[PDB]
Amino acid sequence: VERDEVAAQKRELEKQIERLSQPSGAEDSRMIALAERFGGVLLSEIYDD
Amino acid sequence: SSKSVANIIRKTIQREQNRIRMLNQGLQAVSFGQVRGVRLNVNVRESHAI
Repeated sequence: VERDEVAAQKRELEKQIERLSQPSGAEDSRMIALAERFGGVLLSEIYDD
Repeated sequence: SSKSVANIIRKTIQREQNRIRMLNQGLQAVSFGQVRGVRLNVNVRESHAI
């Protein structure tokens, strides 16, 4: 039980880490295709710096 | 990291193509002998695109 609880916490941590990964950490699940399919740029990336 | 490398290569290629296309506009309609225009053709090699 402790191992499974720790594993759930772990999985949440890696999911959170991944969510910030690429191309610039955002809702990249579909934001990617939604972004390159149209000649636009992510606002968060625009304000990246 | 590999995905990021690929994306940055693609972005740089697009930017350079845009810049070269912009520069190309100034050489339109240059009359030299039978020559009437000059272009810098930029392309992505298939052997590297794949």
